[PDB]
Amino acid sequence: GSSGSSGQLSSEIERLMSQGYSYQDIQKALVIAHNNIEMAKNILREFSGPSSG
Amino acid sequence: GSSGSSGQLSSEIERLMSQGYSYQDIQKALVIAHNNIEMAKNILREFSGPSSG
Repeated sequence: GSSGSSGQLSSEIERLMSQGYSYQDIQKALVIAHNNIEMAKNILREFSGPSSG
Repeated sequence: GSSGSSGQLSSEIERLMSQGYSYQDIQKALVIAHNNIEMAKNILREFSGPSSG
């Protein structure tokens, strides 16, 4: 969903820490997503997120 | 490491079950990896695998 401004991804890594994901895992997700933050966020949200409830 | 042949992907879902990844985990990774089995295998290998050890 349209972030609006763009230029860096550093700001989104911080938003992910707020969710509870650790910096190591956030980077590993980005790595495996070929730097794609949108894609990497989906990974974290499905695996590192509550896969129940 | 190139597989050799192509025609199915289920052939790899079956191998991931052996590693201990659940049927759901395998699918969730494929969905987010845009059906890329290699990329999906990497997700499992850095998140569903031993983070430390």
